[PDB]
Amino acid sequence: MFKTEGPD
Amino acid sequence: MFKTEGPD
Amino acid sequence: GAMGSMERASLIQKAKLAEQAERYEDMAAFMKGAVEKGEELSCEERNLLSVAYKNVVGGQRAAWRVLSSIEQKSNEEGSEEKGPEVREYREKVETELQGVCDTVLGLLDSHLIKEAGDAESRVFYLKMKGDYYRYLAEVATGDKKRIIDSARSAYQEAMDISKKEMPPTNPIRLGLALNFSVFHYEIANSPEEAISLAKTTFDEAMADLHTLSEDSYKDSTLIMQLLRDNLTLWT
Amino acid sequence: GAMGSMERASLIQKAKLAEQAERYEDMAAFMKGAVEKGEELSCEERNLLSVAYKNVVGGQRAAWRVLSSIEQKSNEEGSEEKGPEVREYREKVETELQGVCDTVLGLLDSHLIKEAGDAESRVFYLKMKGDYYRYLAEVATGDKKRIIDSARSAYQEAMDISKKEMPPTNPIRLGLALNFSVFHYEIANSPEEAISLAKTTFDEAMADLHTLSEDSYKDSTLIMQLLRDNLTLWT
Ligand SMILES: Cc1cn(-c2cccc3cc(C(=N)N)sc23)nc1N
Ligand SMILES: Cc1cn(-c2cccc3cc(C(=N)N)sc23)nc1N
Ligand SMILES: [Cl-]
Ligand SMILES: [Cl-]
Ligand SMILES: [Mg+2]
Ligand SMILES: [Mg+2]
Ligand SMILES: [Mg+2]
Ligand SMILES: [Mg+2]
Repeated sequence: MFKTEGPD
Repeated sequence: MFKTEGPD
Repeated sequence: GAMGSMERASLIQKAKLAEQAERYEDMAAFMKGAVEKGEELSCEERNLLSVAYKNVVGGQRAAWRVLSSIEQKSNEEGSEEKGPEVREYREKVETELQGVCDTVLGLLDSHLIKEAGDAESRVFYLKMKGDYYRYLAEVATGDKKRIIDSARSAYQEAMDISKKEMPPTNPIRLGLALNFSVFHYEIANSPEEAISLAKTTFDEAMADLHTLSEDSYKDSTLIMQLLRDNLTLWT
Repeated sequence: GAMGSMERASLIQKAKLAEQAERYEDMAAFMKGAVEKGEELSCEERNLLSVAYKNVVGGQRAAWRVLSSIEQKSNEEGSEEKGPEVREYREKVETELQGVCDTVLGLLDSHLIKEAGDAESRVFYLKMKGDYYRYLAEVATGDKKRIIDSARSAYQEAMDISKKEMPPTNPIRLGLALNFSVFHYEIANSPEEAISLAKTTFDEAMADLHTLSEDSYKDSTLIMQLLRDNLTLWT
């Protein structure tokens, strides 16, 4: 999973 | 919390 | 029972999938459905039941403690009244927790315990009964006394059977003793009983390690370390 | 709406308590109730709404991926047929995930977006619409194309507003660009567009850091590091 905004 | 058996 | 139309074997398979997915509410519902089929549970199935509900009630206990702490602070000398919301929401979580404990105790009483004749199943289920009354006791106030005695009675019957029927290193026996000792310390306000039980349990298991395989040794020593962890906090 | 009888202010207070207790399903239900009061949301309240549903759908996405992986393995050349249970349970989780995304999209469409006139609220809500269509796209197969274009359209409208109305270091603008870039890479199969957007976003924010306070600097550089993390995986 690539980084996205906010939690987790 | 003292240690008890199993998960968590 | 929403799981009445699913095969027992399918419920068990889905419980294992839910565990892998960390979907513990689903896992618990699948295992409840399996129990309600009316057949006894195997060793693996007993452990699936316990793991599922332990995770569910664990989240509820952690949430309840957070809210109870906030509630207390809001009642200290010098706090700004923040209205009924903290108490209301703590009560909501508390009620959901009590409902889960009541569900588990219901399964044990209808009819896991009465059909459990082997020591490994009977001790396992009586330990569970002690544990879920203990979780109820953690949030109770007045009939707290009656809940505490229900926990004590379940744990004591489990202890009596385990001492007669299981070796001191049996992991069920060891986890029962760990939990009963924490009961004594945290719930019954008997820290000396808690320390005595933990020490005697640890010393008798140490003396029985020599009989175990490499696999069994690893399983017993794991719980022994928890007894030791507690004794270090307590003495 | 089960929260119709609770005061708006009480729902917000309980949402904050639920966050502290890590009760994100409760938090989401409280914030949904607050939205359904019909008033616009403040900046803090928008963030409570987003945090709650991000955590809920996050657990569902993680579970779905676990089950979809198990499902695939059970279909490889050489696998033992394990019956319908894995597919059935993946479908169950998938349906619950789709229901949450549909709930969020419903709130955005009734009536958060249409009442959002300020750039900071309108971009925030359009980003959310892009995100929840993206989560739908992750599990879709055939009308996947229509879902993907709905995500793209929401993200693009948010991008157009953000570029006209916000500085390059605005954290909403930066998080929108991060997520749209991941959309391009993972969902739209446009890795070159994803890399271009991430690079251009990072470079323009770098050149605007000099205008920020210590507090704002920390907020912008946090998301910039996520853009950089992705670019390192992608190039
Ligand atoms: C006969 C038998 C027993 N166990 C277990 C013993 C102890 C713990 C434990 C936890 C499990 C899980 N988290 N799924 S299974 C299982 N497993 C078996 N096959
Ligand atoms: C005006 C305003 C904005 N924020 C926020 C900005 C960004 C993230 C964030 C997360 C929150 C939470 N997890 N509760 S709040 C909050 N907070 C405010 N008071
Ligand atoms: Cl409440
Ligand atoms: Cl299912
Ligand atoms: Mg109560
Ligand atoms: Mg003494
Ligand atoms: Mg489906
Ligand atoms: Mg190229």
